[PDB]
Amino acid sequence: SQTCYIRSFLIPRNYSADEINVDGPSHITYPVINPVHEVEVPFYSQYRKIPI
Amino acid sequence: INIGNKTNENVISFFDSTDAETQNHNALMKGCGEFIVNLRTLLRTFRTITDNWILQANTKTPITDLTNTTDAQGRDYMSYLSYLYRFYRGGRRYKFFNTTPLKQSQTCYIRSFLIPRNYSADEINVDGPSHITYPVINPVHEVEVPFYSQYRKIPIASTSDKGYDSSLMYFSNTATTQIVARAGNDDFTFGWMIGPPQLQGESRSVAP
Amino acid sequence: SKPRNQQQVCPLQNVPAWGYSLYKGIDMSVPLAYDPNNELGDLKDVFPSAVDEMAIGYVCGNPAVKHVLTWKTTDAIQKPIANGDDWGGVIPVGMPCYSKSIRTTRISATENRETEVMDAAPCEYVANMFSYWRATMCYRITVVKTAFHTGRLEIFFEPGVIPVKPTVNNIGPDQDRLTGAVAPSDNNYKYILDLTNDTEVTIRVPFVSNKMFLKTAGIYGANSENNWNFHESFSGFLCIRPVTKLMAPDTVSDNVSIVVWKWAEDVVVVEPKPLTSGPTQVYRPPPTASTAVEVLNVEL
Amino acid sequence: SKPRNQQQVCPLQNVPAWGYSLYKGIDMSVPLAYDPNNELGDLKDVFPSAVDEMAIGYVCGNPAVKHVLTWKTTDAIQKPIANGDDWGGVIPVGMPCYSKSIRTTRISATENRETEVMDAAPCEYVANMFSYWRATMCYRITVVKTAFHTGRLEIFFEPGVIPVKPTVNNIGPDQDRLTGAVAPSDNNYKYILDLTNDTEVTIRVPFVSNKMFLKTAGIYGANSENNWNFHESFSGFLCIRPVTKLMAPDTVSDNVSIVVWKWAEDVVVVEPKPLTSGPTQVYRPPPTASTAVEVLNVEL
Amino acid sequence: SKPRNQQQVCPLQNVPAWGYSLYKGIDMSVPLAYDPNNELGDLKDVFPSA
Amino acid sequence: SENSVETQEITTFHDVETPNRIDTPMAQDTSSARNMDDTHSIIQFLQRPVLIDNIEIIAGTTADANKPLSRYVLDQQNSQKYVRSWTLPSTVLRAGGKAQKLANFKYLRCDVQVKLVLNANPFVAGRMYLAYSPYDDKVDTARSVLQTSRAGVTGYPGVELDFQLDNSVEMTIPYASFQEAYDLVTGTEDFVQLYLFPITPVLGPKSESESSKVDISVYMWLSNISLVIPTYRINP
Repeated sequence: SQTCYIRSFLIPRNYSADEINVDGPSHITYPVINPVHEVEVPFYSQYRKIPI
Repeated sequence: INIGNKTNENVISFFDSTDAETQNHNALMKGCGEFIVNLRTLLRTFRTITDNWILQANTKTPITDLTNTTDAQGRDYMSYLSYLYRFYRGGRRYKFFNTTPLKQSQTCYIRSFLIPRNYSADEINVDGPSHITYPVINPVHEVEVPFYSQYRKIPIASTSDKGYDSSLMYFSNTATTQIVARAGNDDFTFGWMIGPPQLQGESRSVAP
Repeated sequence: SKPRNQQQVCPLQNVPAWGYSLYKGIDMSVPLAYDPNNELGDLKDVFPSAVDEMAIGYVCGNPAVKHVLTWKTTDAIQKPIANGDDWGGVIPVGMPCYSKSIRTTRISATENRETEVMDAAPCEYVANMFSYWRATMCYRITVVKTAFHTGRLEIFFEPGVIPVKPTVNNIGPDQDRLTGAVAPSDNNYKYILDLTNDTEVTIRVPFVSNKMFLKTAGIYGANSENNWNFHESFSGFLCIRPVTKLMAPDTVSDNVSIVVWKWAEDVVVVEPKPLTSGPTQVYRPPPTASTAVEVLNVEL
Repeated sequence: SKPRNQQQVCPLQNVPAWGYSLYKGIDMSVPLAYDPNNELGDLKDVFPSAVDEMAIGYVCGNPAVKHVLTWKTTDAIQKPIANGDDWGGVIPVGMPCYSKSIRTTRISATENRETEVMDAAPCEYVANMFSYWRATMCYRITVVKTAFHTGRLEIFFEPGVIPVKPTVNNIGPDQDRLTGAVAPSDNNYKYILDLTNDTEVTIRVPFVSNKMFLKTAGIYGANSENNWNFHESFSGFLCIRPVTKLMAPDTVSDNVSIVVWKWAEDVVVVEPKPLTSGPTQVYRPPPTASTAVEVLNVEL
Repeated sequence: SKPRNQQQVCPLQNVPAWGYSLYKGIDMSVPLAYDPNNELGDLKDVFPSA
Repeated sequence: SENSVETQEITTFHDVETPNRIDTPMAQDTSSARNMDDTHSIIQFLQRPVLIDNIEIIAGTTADANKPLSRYVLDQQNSQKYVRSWTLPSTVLRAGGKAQKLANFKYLRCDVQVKLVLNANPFVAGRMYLAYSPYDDKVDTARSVLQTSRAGVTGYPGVELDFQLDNSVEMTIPYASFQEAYDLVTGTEDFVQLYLFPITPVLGPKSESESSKVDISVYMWLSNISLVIPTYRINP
């Protein structure tokens, strides 16, 4: 009785839920026809390397 | 030293370590990979213009019932660069993502057609170049409108002339709510640069 | 004549519109046309320019006026022009926006709506699309003087944190810290223009602050609460403060004008999404001040 | 001897009949035959012509009579032939239709049905399929005279808006504006034929009106209400009005005939859909006037 | 100009993410980027060892 | 004897024979109007500058001519304040008697030149900006010049208009329409619509009975023109 779907987006690191927008590079799958969500986040950083 | 004025233009510079164009390649090769140059390339990426478009069942709906609304906001890249330019040429690719609570006692399908711009529902025919998908087996409607115009270029929000290039008509059977995304086709490009209008910030609406 | 199948089993994944947000790769959009080889012509004889009018080297290379200053004999020396501009004498170097005006309407007897309205240089207007930036800035400071106004005017860079005043709804610069004899201008990069016969100057400021890219937040949501992104977005500020006071006779007027232009060369950007906490909403001016603007929200 | 699979995962979209409305590209229609290489022969010895009988250069290059005029001694000079044709003397240059006849039947005691029936030149009949057109028109005006009729006859072009009379169900031309001395013919392109021994003339009119393509609406739904598409479809009109009056003795008859032929060369069209507000319904003549015609509707 | 289909019937198995636990082979992960040819640089000047 | 088809400017005839035409015995030259001026073509005639407007500014100022450019435009009532509005090419065609010299034509492909002769005293400063915006009163409200900010007004194409440095500007407003070859009969042309904005207010001594004037004038003429189809009408 529903049409299940999955989205994905980008946030920069460690922001919370509401403090970011939604129009960005996206991806969408439909788990009735495709159970695997195949997503790769790129490396869009200010710094050349990141400490933990 | 005399009483008068000259122009004597001076491009004087601050910090002058290295050439600028050389460091920008080295900075993006370690931070981006991707090197964004031309804004023509951003009219090829499908940014979602709406999140929900509840279409009433069995109605031939033109997209101009949504395009007049969603060219104001500039949410995508087509309507955000509708302010830095005046003319455009090229067709608009559309993708439709189904988000309907489907029902098994029906056979859901999706049509699409052509109307020229800004006509209403009943004042056009239906036999034209079509496309059809079935959202039980294919949730995405992959449609590209060509550029069939009388004029070589089109200004935004023109005069009382109408029906001077072609756009989409969207026909379904059931009350399908969807996602709509768009960008221009392979030969879609703006031109005739002007200066940009304003922007709108946050609207937190404090009480006093 | 009808042999058996020799090909292996082709594996499969059902992904309609795989990777639609990329400007490269063959896309499955069906053309509603007569010919599959539907080819529009080139850009000949269509747009009446021959300049490629969409490259960021040309879009952000478009000069726009930011500030119009009023430099008086009342104003002191070795102190920037504090005019209620409010930035004015302290122009932050950097590509995204730094100024805002607040529109206050009414909803009920005790509730209002404060909508931030920003100005937009074409260098600023592109940067709202992208998240992280890196650009060699430019500024063309022009004195609007008569034949008789003279003087010496100083523009000096300063890298790093800009002095500010957090308020309830906006950030203003702090001219208490840029006066004196408490902030000298003897070690900064500077230019000392002469109002005798020289008029204009272009002051190119390349990009130097300890990071590969700054942010494009700017002034969006910049207040007493949330002002980390405003500091990490500029690499400092120019500052126009006079060395020698304005010498003007009684015939000519005591007010001259300093017009600050702005653009950005060699611009590179990082991500095609807005870093701000809101979509790219373009401000549409209402017809009457009692009417409000529709607000884009974040549900899907 | 049975190694593992080395090919990547082939991505997938389930689109049966992807892009079926295109004349190019391999289509998945299964032949119900014995041989997959089912090859009919060429066009030799089948159709008794050798001319390629389907190119638009040949289909629209087919001459058809549009008007038959009656030019009298009663009719004045410097005024087009107003005969109740009703177009007659004012032939609109352009490829789609411009005329219509209205069939009025009965349904009830107070309701009728007015079905528009159009004539169709072969240049007109192709243009109903397509939406936007561009074509170099042709007209072969022939005088049907005796050996004794003489005179001088003028045909002049006029670009732009055709003078009209909107009525409740049709558009007629307006001969009040084309008479005089209120509309001269001294600056238009013209041809002054001579009825002494010259008979025929072909008047090729190339395509010039401020747009790349006109429309193929023509006279469909052209009335007092909806008459924008009629103006934006022609680039003006020819006009046959006599310079010098017909000189005929009492032996020969006072009526001569002017037959206006029509075709279109160098035809190019834009979209394969009808621009009209109805499907391409071909008018089938009813056996008895009390019977009506089935009407195609727009639901799916 | 629009001939009939000459290719055989391609057989099929529906395996999303076939063999994901291998360090070699082209993987179907969608990049959330602007460019499909998203290429970071080499290891020069990043980590202060060689 | 059979073939009498002769050709005038745009006009052809069809007679039985060449109708026994007599003419001058010898075409001897006469009075010397050819030796006093060369003939001015109709493409040469639509390249003469005309005195259109004569704008005087006093600072002042009670009037709207020295309201400076607004930094922000928050609502359409408080639109951007300007000096004059030229709605090209419908201004340049009517003035200078040009429209009574391009009558009985149909289509036009022009480029409008604009020059500002400026003449002010040395004791007065200020700066203006001469922006043009195509379809400025045809497009939707937010896209016009009169609704955007000061950075958005100046970002439009134009030229600086400083007093002491510039006594003349040359701006080439292009053929900036979507329709090929402007219509004339039943004309509603108004494609590019020019403006004149003051950026800084005009400055002078605040004591009056001094008369700090500015006195701008505007010259316009067409260029790269092609005038093609003959008709019988025209708009008055």
